[PDB]
Order: sequence, then C-alpha cells, then structure tokens
Amino acid sequence: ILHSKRANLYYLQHCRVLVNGGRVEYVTDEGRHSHYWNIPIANTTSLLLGTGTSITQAAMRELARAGVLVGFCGGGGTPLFSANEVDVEVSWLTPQSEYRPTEYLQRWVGFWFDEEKRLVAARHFQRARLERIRHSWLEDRVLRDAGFAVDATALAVAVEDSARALEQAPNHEHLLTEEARLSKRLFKLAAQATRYGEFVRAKRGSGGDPANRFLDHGNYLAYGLAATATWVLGIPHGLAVLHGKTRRGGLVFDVADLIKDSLILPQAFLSAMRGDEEQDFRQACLDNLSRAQALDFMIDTLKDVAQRST
DNA sequence: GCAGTGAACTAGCTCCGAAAACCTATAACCGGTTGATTTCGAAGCGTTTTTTGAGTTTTTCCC
Repeated sequence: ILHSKRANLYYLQHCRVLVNGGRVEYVTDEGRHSHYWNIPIANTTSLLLGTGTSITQAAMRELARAGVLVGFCGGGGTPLFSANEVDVEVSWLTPQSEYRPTEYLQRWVGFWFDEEKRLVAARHFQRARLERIRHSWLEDRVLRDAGFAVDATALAVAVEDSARALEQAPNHEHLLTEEARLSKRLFKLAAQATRYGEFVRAKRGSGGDPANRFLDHGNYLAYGLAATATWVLGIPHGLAVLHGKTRRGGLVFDVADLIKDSLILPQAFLSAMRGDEEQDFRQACLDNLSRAQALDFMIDTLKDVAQRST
C-alpha cells in the first residue's frame, strides 16, 4: 500500500478514518489486523484517501496536530482530486505549524525565467524519457513474455538517432517536433509488433478503435500520477519546462511525458489486441505503473533537475 | 481591454502520386532535277481594314 517509498505516501481504501479516544482509528473489514495500523503518523507521512472511504473532521484535527498532508484520489490512486497545499520554505515565512515546508519551488523559480536554463531542463527531461523507453522496451522482457515482441535493431537505431538529435537544435520549437517524429515512429513500431495493422493517432478523443480509447485512458491515468508527483513537490502546475508557457496545466503534461511511451503505449496496444475490457485495461495499467516505480521515478527526476539547474 | 478560442505555424520524415523529363521510330518534310504555264513583285499614294490599344460596363464566376 506504500504508494511511493520516496515520499512516504500511503493509499487507503475500503475504510473509514475516525478518531476514538483521541487516536485516529481505521474502521475496516479486517479490524485489528489491517495493515493501516502500521501507518506512521508524523510530519513525514502523507495520506491518499482512495475509493470507498470517508474521514471525520476530528481526524482532520488530529492529523493537523501531527502535520500530515491529506489528499483524495480515485481508484488505484491515479486521478488526484483534492489535497492540502504544501508550504514553501523561505526566510520570511516562519510559522511553527509543524508541517515540513518544501524548498523546491524556490529552486524552480530561481531558473524558470532564464530561457537558456529552461531549455537545458527540457533537454534533461527528454534524456530521461528516452532512456526509459530503451529500458522498458528492451532491457526488461516482461513485455516480451506478455506478447509485445518487437524488433530491437530498428528501435535502438531510432532511439540512438533521436538522442543524438536532442543534444542539438536551438530552441524548444525543435525539441517538440523531434519528439513528435520519434512518437510517430514508435507508434508504427508498436503497431507492427502487435499486428494491429495500420494505426493513425487521432486526438481530442475522436477515435473509435480500441487502441485510441485505451491510449486516452492510459494518458489520463499518467496525468493523474504526475499531478500527485508535483503536489508532493509543491510545484504549481503552471511552471512548465517543455510545454508552452501559456498552457493551462503544462507542467503535469511535461512530467506525464516520461512514462506515456514507456509504460502506457505498449499496454494500450497489448490490451486492444487481447480484446480486454476497459476495466481490465485500467487494472493492467495500474499494475504496470506499480511495477515500474513510476511515481518515484518522476519524483527523482524533478528533484534531479532542480539540483542540476543550480 | 479583457478572456477565450481557433487559425497559422513549426522538421523532417518516409511514403505516396503526379507532372516532368528523356528515348525511339519514322512520316512528314528536305534537296535535287525540267520548263511552259501562271503567279508574284520593283514605288508609292489613297482607300479600307485590321488589330492592336484603351477604357470600361457588364456579365459571369466563385465563395
């Protein structure tokens, strides 16, 4: 249930959170034996209330006493609906509320306005993304066994070439387009491996074939996971690195990018070819995300870029 | 003047479709002959027509 070992983030489902006798208690079908009792309550913990759960104001009081962030997310924890805002660590605020302020916003803003540094960040994002493609498509054979048998030499050549291109070109405007070309080739490779036939990527949900729908669902979950990552870091969604400065919710899409083609896309084609239900697809996606430590990776990346930007 | 959307735009690509560019045979055209018949023309001024130009009014087309 520990959703991110890097963030001390826990997912609670099928239980009520209430305060009896001055201690926050979980009313669950397992009673005393539920693992929720092992939840450490400290300023380092952060909760994610899941499906079928409710919380009492008294609990909110006790958690605030202990300084524990709370957030509501849907099935499996991908769509993050609402959460507590996290503080910002600077010398002029200084409340004693015992809430672990986080300093990453200052680091982010310290460079966000300098375009050259912003570009350097974009490059760093894409380096990470490609290396996660090469990892999941080649190094690990779980997909191979599942049925996603694809050629390697063509994929390796394409990825090598795109990586070679990343280290070049002057502005965001090229990077976006280079990624788009890589995207197209990856789609073609996946369709060939899946024997799905010809594939064309419609957008704004105009597609009707299973592949398109499953891609949309997968991307929706990925966005939710990224939103969780940013919220844990406290960075507002508007300070995008690679998407346009006017794009509402740009940053989450920047962060979501580092898994779409690594983990969502193959599963979308696999499930479409296998003829799965939408529910089966959702469960498979969440299982893949859990297996890959996705949230932890996207946390590590954001921290790495912050430290590297100095 | 603002918040908002939709249109113009980005790189390089394979991949695909089309007009462009090139090769071939050969039928029509090129050159040579005779020579009595008809056709054409040397200057140039006046007449008549074209056809170019000149403007535009109207009509038609496309959106």
